[PDB]
Amino acid sequence: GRRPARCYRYCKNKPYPKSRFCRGVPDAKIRIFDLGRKKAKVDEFPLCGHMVSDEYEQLSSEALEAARICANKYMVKSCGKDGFHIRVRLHPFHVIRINKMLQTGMRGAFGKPQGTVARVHIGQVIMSIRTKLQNKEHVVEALRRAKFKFPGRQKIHISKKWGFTKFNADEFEDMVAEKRLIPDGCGVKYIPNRGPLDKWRALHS
Amino acid sequence: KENPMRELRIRKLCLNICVGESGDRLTRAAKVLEQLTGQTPVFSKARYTVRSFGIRRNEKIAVHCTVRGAKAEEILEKGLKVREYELRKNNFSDTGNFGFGIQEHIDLGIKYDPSIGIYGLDFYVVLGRPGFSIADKKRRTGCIGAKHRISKEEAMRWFQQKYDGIILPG
Amino acid sequence: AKSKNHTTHNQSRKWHRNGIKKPRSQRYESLKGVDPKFLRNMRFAKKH
Amino acid sequence: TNTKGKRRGTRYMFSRPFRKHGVVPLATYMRIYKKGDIVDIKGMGTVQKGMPHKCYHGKTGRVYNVTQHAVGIVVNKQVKGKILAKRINVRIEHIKHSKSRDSFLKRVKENDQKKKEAKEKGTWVQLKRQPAPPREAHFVRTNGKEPELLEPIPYEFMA
Amino acid sequence: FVKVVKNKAYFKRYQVKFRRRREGKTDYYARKRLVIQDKNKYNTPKYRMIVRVTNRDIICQIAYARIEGDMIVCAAYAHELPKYGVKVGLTNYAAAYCTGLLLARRLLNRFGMDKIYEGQVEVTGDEYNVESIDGQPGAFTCYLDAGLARTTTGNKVFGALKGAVDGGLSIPHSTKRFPGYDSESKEFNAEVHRKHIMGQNVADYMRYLMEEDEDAYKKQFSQYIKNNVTPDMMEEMYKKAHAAIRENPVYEKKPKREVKKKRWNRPKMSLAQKKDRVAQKKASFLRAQERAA
RNA sequence: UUAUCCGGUAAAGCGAAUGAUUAGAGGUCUUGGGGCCGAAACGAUCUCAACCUAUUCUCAAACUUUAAAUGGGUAAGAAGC
RNA sequence: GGACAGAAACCUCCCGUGGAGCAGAAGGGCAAAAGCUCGCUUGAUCUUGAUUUUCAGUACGAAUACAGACCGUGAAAGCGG
RNA sequence: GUCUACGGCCAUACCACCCUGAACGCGCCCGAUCUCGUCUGAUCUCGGAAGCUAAGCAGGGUCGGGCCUGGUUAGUACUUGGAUGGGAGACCGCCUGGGAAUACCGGGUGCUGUAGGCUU
Ligand SMILES: [Mg+2]
Ligand SMILES: [Mg+2]
Ligand SMILES: [Mg+2]
Ligand SMILES: [Mg+2]
Ligand SMILES: [Mg+2]
Ligand SMILES: [Mg+2]
Ligand SMILES: [Mg+2]
Ligand SMILES: [Mg+2]
Ligand SMILES: [Mg+2]
Ligand SMILES: [Mg+2]
Repeated sequence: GRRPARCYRYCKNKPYPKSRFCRGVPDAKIRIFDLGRKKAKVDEFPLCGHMVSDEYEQLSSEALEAARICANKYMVKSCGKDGFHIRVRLHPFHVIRINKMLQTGMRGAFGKPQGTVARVHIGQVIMSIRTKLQNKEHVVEALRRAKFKFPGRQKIHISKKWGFTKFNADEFEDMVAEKRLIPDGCGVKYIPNRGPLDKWRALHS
Repeated sequence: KENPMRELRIRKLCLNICVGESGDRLTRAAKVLEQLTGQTPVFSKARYTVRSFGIRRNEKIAVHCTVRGAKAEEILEKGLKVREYELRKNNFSDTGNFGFGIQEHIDLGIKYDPSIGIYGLDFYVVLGRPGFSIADKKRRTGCIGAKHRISKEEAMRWFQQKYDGIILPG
Repeated sequence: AKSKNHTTHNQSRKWHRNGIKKPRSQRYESLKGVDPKFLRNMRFAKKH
Repeated sequence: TNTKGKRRGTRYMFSRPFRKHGVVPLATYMRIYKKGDIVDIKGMGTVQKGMPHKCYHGKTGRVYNVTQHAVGIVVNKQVKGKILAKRINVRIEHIKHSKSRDSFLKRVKENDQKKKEAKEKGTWVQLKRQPAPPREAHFVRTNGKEPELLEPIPYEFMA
Repeated sequence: FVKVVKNKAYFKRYQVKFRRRREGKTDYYARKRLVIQDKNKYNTPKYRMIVRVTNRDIICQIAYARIEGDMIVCAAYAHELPKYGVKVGLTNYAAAYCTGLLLARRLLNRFGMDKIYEGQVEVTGDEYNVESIDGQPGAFTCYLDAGLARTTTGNKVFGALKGAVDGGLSIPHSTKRFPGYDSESKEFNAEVHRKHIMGQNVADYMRYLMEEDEDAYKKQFSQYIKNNVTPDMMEEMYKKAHAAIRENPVYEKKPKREVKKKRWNRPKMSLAQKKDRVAQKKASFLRAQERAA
């Protein structure tokens, strides 16, 4: 008995998250945001693609999970069970209010919480997929399929960064060869020169 | 050679008896260590109420006293002579202090009284170095310093070299 | 029989029609509200 | 409707700034305030005695009375229709001197000095603050190198 | 393990105290009520008779608050007592009285009122207040500043206060913390105060030590022996010191000897030196690692 | 317009306080849970859990280190020097 | 760290920017204090005016600077109707 | 160059550790008779001068954390006013003006007032 997304499709109200003043909020439909073999080093999964919205809209938690399931299904079908990493970069926090009649009318009109919705800005990344270099078409198709699960307009862009990092892919291996970046799992650690030299001598040891 | 101002000296030896209740037993236990130390001790009042021990707030449940000077040295000496000058390294704290406990006060040298009964004590020693008074002086309070502290290894070396004790591992 | 509660729409135009004039400053402002002891000292000085 | 509390809506206005809590500086207590001096109002939450009302925070007034701990000042409060030059009593730590009058005082002293000077010399000098005139004609010397050619960069979606 | 309390965010939110408060020298809560003159006074100076007791001397000054700091008008120390007769024992109650008397008389000399406001020429030890006289200029009045001293009965701070009051300063006070005010019956007898002013308690201790244990007497009082100061003439010596102080309370500055411009501390390292040090350390570490590999 | 005072919205931030919130890493005996050699042993061994350390993804009208545009007072003289 | 002592009874050392407490709901504020413990006391008193707060710039309630006596406390500066 | 007493501005001054302190000063330090206060002269108060820079305190150092101040972020985000501009909308672009904050990369690590000393 959930209302159509066209009702809560606009960012009509100021953010109203689950807090001390808002109680009884049902748990968000989506609770898993990372899939695949998330225990993957940054070296083995260079390629990264992003599903990024193109409008200032609202995405429901159920819509996020439906897109996540569809993308996961295609990835396990094409690239393999243990050959990708899907990360949803949007967490629904804005709870939505529902006013239900049963003849009180508009008196005391303030809806109780109904669900959780994630607010998206212009150009903000919705979903991210990290995999090997040769698996580019599969990721593009996977995100293209998952676009149909979302309202509004979304586009697929292949970022120039190395995986789920803020460093450029082309310079990533050069920097790690120069020992400025330390792999620590799915991410990397940036080593500046502003620390005590004991860290520097340990790294160069 | 070494600077004499780094000598390790005992600053305070605190003796307490936690009988866990107030009344005649509390006074009786207080008289024991009062007779031992030669000075009037002070009662400690409980902070919170727990039904497992049957103790409530503001209830005098323990008697404690602090001894300095040569009398503290004598009390510590007779306390250790019943422990056979042996201690475990766990007894030494990280701040250079240590302590132990005796099951009965009779073995220290006091004479048993049937009306008094037996009671145990906790002997806790806080070591010190000349200059520790700046940590609590009213006028210009200052930090003690990194090199002026007493390490756990330093405290146990002092114990095993001054009283010729032994620290068995465990 | 509901009706709107509070409004401040045309008030600014009503004010500026006659102008929001500042109070007319005048030389030798009165001495009310000053410290009575200081006031007594001043009156004695003017008396003598 | 809203409540009519004295300190309603003053959560951040009366709050002390970041890393300036605790003991108030004694310079404010040590400064002297003559009557007729232009002063500013800025409430401080550390001392609640003689707290100026929120409607006067940030205003600028003139001192007309001085007591042992507080000074009486007259400030222009805007009411619905008119402006009221109403007088309030505020403790000294909520008040501080204003340099707005000081700037005029320095300028008037300077022009009086430069009017007494050069008066017997026969020359005439400018005393009124003329507004910033349009920039006069000047020569720009392209010393050698050609001016850089600027063109818009092609678009790329960084996100 | 354990959460690090003094983490990177701890110093971000850390707010420091005032420099004096961190050093523990001053008490700003008392300073606010001590130095702040009423605004209606319109820049009338308020004078504080600051008394400080150190391990080896006693500082007695008077000062008034200003936006750029306090101004020291008259300063009297205890190390200058040997100029007046007190060669040794500069940190006792008698010395506190002497330096307080010296501060008061020196201030009066600076303001040119030596002959006026004679005060207590001879010691009595009872309560006394300088009452201003008509026609002549009014008496100087200041307020005691004990700082952080725990002001109980019989404090050397109050001894300096008594000395200044006898010197001719109208400092408000009461004979409650003076040595001799017993608390069981709540009354004051001047005889005990007179004994402490003249240091008779020290003389009694000196007699007690030399009568019961001479070796401990040498251990306690040795500079007194070196200065051949016997208990019998203790009060007479202090009376002579009082007369000399009240006779010539002025202070003369020692001549300023010209230095040779020699620095006693290592100068601050410069940016180039510290940037070269790390380059040397890194070069040394790598060149040692390769030859040790 | 020229000077001089006030704000806490827009924006931005969680490697900064408070409240949320995701997932990788490295530690240890600080403890628990699934085991194992053991009379036992922090003697030893895989973990899985909580914990700590640097990180990483996303939020706040009743959060905020910062922090606008717009705007709100005062002054721009002979009631002065 | 220390007998019984255990997860928690009491004693000692170190760290400890307010993560506590200030009667209540919340906000602001507070570290030799506004908080914890003592000691002494009734300025929670008598009196006339001025001003702020919703404001009509009227009241009540509440509040702020002063003034005149009686006082309390503190060594004092001061603080307290 | 520097210290002490009283401070002003309240981290460029704090915090962790290490090194050096001529002299003076500040302390550490020695005792409880008196002043005074404690369970304990531990703190406090008092009387002192045998020893000691060991510590505090002073100065310096850390490719230190922090803090202050710059560049980058960026004419980005945001925004006064305007349009019979686009778009179904969400919103976006433009004209006229103003103009931020992270991360990241640099520089620095107390200035000074009164009085009195040491460096004869
Ligand atoms: Mg709405
Ligand atoms: Mg005080
Ligand atoms: Mg607001
Ligand atoms: Mg916002
Ligand atoms: Mg107090
Ligand atoms: Mg009165
Ligand atoms: Mg001692
Ligand atoms: Mg030293
Ligand atoms: Mg740094
Ligand atoms: Mg100086």
